[PDB]
Amino acid sequence: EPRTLPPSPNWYCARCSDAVPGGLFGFAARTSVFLVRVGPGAGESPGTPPFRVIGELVGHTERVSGFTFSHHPGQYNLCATSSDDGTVKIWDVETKTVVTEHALHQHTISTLHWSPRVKDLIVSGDEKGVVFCYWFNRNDSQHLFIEPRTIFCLTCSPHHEDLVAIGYKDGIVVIIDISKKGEVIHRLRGHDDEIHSIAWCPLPGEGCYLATGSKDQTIRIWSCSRGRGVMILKLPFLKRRGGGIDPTVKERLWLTLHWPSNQPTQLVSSCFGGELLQWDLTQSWRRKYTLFSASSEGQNHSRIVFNLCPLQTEDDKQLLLSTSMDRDVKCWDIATLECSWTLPSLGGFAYSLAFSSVDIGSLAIGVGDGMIRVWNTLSIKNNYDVKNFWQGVKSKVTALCWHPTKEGCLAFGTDDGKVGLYDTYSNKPPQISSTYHKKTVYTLAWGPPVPPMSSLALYSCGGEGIVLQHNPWKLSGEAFDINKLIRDTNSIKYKLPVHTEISWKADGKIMALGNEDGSIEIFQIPNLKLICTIQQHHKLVNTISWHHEHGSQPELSYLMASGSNNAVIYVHNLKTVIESSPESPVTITEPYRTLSGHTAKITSVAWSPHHDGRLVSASYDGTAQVWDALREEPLCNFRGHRGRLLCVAWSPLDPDCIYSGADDFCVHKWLTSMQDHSRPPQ
RNA sequence: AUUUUUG
Repeated sequence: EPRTLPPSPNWYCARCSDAVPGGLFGFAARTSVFLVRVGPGAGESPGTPPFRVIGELVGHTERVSGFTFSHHPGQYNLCATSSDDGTVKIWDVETKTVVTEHALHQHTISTLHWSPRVKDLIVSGDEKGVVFCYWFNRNDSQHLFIEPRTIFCLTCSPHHEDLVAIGYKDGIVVIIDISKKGEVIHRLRGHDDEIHSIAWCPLPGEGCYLATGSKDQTIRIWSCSRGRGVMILKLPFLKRRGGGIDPTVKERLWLTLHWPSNQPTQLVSSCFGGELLQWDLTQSWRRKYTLFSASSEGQNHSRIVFNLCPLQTEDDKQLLLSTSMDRDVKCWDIATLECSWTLPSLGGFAYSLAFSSVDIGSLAIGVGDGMIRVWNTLSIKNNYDVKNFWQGVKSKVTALCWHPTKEGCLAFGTDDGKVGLYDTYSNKPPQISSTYHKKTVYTLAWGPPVPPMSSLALYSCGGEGIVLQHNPWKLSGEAFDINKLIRDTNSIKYKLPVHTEISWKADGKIMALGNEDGSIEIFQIPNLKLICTIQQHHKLVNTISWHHEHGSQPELSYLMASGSNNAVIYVHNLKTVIESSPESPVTITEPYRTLSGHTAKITSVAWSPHHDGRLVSASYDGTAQVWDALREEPLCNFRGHRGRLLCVAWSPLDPDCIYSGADDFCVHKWLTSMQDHSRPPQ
């Protein structure tokens, strides 16, 4: 079964996620909405949690700011989105297609809401105060304008088809009648800062009640009759739990609300640092609340929570899903207030994937949001067991490499040229090399030390073209540019080539360097004596990989796959040149194998540890291709990404499973057997 | 208030 590590739920949106009974959850993320099946219908083992990422609403060209399902029986498949691209779209989630849309707003849309009473009414609000009422299924629209203020949220009454509550940036809360040109029926005064959330009481009559949540740290309950406040709940200041959190990153309160139709005398809200509270409205003056996951530790959110969406499953479980700045989507069991499960998300390109050969299945992911992920992919009760590492990172993690033998030892490299060393078994900050790369760290590799270094050294390749040799025990010490050793050993006069890739042979006897001009150079230990130059690519080399040493034939370990900014992949066999061990280098100009098919640059190639000469490649053409390299046969093509692939890694235990990562902020785990397409698009 | 003209 495939898996998806999706883009992070968007931040600072009053309503950018929702859920329908059954059930289905949708959350805005970047330019799309992701769909997640929850409950019995997810078809999961009694061990693992019952959810699956099943869909994507694709079409917006800019940030999705709002999302809302229809909650009319028989039309749960319909939903609406707003976007910074200026449009409001109506979607059918069954087909994942646009039913109809409008571009009536001329200013940045703030939010929108599907009317609970009128089947085809979608009400949206923008930054200038303009409200549009949209009856999509009769082609109708009405503009309303109340106050010249920035709308933060709005919520149609669940009881009265004409009444809509609007909350503004300055704290104004109004209840308007859209049949009366938007006339203000109630002007609710009391809040001193942004309204983040408006929830109507699910029960009519006291009239009706409604609750507003504000950045001013108050939740206010109002009487819809007497147009005045009848209850003020102030958030409790609580001791920070769980997350050892980066203090510097700025973050103020987001106070969102959930008023359960299940239990009208309870009210759920967010709190400082992403805690969730269940308020007891009967004990108003005592300000009684119960903390979510107050018993368990490390289960609560670590940063502010933006959206809360109730979901009753068909086996009558009362769930509540929470989105958060901490990039976890959490599912809460209302009956127990415990976190049933957590779905991690990515806030940047997935630049890098590396499987530990020490802890099988431990998959490190280098992400553009400055956090290293470690996914225990073989966790039994959890398909998304992921730990985050943020200390000493900050920038985009563009390169990763596990140590060959030492548990928890993970090298990483960043977009600002930094090279660091993590002990993921600890929570101590990483050691950072004192020597920086001028540009992005594109590759990291462990290998035998070479002079003047004084059992394995760390090699790093940066975008400026230098390969550094670091002493993992002396990271604060100096790192050596191996170009000096190359130069001396090979007596070179002219300027050395710009190195763009480094890859050590599995035995650690041979080092291959890819260069910017397309050439690949083959050096042998201990002095990096050049024994061979390969001239095949004529653009920058992005990736090089040596076949493993446990195939049916030992000779296979001399197979070397390579990808560059051209779409064609080559395989070279260095048995002859390496065994002959020449005193002057050989120039190779003919490929041992030639793999054609992709239509864009190659970012990563990897050999299956389960087969002989089986290669997977990742390309900017948006696909990962699995080849029988020996036969030059294109076996299967994965097209699940919507962006350009940046990395790929074979599962260590499952010959059918591969992981890939792209600039769509997604990591996919997919099955070669579920892939019917044989080759890239042509 | 993160969401990359960027291997």
